[PDB]
Amino acid sequence: SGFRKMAFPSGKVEGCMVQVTCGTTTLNGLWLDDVVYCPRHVICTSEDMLNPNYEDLLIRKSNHNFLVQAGNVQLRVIGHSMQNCVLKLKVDTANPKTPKYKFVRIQPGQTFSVLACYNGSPSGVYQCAMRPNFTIKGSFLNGSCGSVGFNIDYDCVSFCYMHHMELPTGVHAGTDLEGNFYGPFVDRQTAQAAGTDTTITVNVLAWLYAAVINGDRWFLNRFTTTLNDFNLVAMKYNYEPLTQDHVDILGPLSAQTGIAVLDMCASLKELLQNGMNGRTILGSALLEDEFTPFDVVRQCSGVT
Amino acid sequence: SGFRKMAFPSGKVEGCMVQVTCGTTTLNGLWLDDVVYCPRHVICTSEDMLNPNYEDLLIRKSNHNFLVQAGNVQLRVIGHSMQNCVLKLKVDTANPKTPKYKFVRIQPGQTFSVLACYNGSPSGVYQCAMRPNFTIKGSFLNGSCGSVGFNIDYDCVSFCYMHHMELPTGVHAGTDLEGNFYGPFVDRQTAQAAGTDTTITVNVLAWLYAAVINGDRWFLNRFTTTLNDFNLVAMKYNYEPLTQDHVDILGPLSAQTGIAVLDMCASLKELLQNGMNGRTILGSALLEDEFTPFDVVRQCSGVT
Ligand SMILES: O=C(c1cncc2ccccc12)N1CCN(c2cccc(Cl)c2)C(=O)C1
Ligand SMILES: O=C(c1cncc2ccccc12)N1CCN(c2cccc(Cl)c2)C(=O)C1
Repeated sequence: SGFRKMAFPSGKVEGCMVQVTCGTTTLNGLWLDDVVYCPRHVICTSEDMLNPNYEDLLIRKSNHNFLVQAGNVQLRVIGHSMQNCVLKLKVDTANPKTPKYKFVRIQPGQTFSVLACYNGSPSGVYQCAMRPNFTIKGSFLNGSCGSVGFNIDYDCVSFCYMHHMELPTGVHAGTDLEGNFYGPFVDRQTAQAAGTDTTITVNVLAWLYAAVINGDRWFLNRFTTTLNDFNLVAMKYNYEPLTQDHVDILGPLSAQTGIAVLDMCASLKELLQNGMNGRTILGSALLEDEFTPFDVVRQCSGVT
Repeated sequence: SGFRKMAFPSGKVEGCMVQVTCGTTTLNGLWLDDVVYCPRHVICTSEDMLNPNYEDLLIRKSNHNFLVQAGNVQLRVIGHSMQNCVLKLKVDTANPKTPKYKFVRIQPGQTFSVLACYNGSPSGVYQCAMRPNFTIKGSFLNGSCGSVGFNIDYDCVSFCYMHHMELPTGVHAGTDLEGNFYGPFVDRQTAQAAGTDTTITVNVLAWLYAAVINGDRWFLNRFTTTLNDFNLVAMKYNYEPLTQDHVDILGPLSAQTGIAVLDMCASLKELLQNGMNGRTILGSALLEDEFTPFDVVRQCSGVT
């Protein structure tokens, strides 16, 4: 028992982190096979970041201007290209520590682990969700650009995020490993609207099921509701509308607890309408939405 | 910016996890150099765990009865001994992945990362604190015994905890790497009182400093307090008394924010007396106490 914001073990990703320097700028790169992936803004100077013409900026750069260092050893850059907002630096050596990997674009509401890195060296690992507004509420300081988000399926690492930017609001924006930004964000030092951030309803319900499995059952009531009645309540509280696909995904959790999804919805409705009254659920005084139904089942079944 | 419950990157520890089997019991072991460390209750059967005589039980066991597997390969056991509540199984092969390490007994209120493991395979990593009542609020299922807690200082791994037991209350108890239990717990399936769990005051203050650095400043007030006046309030709310050693440790955080420790104490006093009023601090609706002053400075400075 117990419920914690658990991240995947980070070893397979630590062995991929390198430091990339271009001109005066240093950030992190991801070395997989003979390619180092990094944010393209590594080629920018502070005077360029207001409105950079990356194509023109990249033209003034040659292979030898990209310094890639893996631990203490320098990697030889034999090719460079820009794919959307990432640079791909071809090196002459395949990373011997390259795990089995995939590049995936995650859906909003899905979770992933972030290995925060500085100067190509890992500093920490934490779990987070891609928000419905395509931002992440990470923990990143200067030099963390190029740090990646990932998921692990047994031996395969699915990389889903590369850190690029911190918005003036303190939230983070970045790309998938093909360089496509999640959300409407651009790699430009300009004011950018993140958008209204709603609560991931299917995840809150999964976490309520986790609470029931863990003995926290005070919030359970004698009521039920309908998908449409529940969604009227969810709209008022900026919660994502619950669909039958969401109810289907909560099936194993509903079966394990013997609590119908709509009965749990009625408990959530009452919690939204009445608050916690100073009580806690799984050590929290607010409704947690960064655990998917898969995460709850994983943490409650022990998949390694 | 951003503040997350960050764990150390787990790679150095993942390379140390092995599976230990004895009779019908399987749990995790920690392989460092030519020694595998594991909870001694691996030698027990379910009929023995009510009141086991470990010395008598261990007598019926020989080297060949301890099955140690590192990934897919079997390790040859050439020696076995009991040190307090851990067994040390000498194997004929030094772990080639042994990092620079130390065994340390942590103080209550200190934090550490846990690499939860099953069948010698890592499943997740999370950060936690040793509670003042010497329990940990972890996330562990059947088969997680032998999973370890650690800290990383650049390249050196300081192992501080080995998981042994889940109390009937859902909290966890275990030992340091010399087999000495944290707290009064015994490795016996008997009812054991955890004791009153107080709040780590120095950690809550560190987290309030983290909040101020991150822009969350609503809780700051026009008041100050004294150590004795504050401690009267801390006693009422089951908070650890704040000492001048604690004030000294908050020095760098006080200097970075320009907020005197006693002024932050007065903010904490008002938060204890008045509650949050439905507001949040660093995305939380309760006062967080599992971040030490060192953790706050580390997460706000980027030590790799
Ligand atoms: O290194 C960071 C950085 C990253 N993450 C969190 C931080 C918190 C405090 C200070 C700096 C950071 N930068 C530089 C690049 N940079 C940027 C600016 C404009 C566009 C692009 Cl693509 C990128 C940043 O936003 C900020
Ligand atoms: O494997 C676990 C275990 C571990 N952690 C969390 C769990 C959550 C659900 C079910 C089982 C566990 N056990 C077996 C040993 N065991 C024990 C019983 C008495 C004494 C000793 Cl030292 C140990 C346990 O407490 C429980």
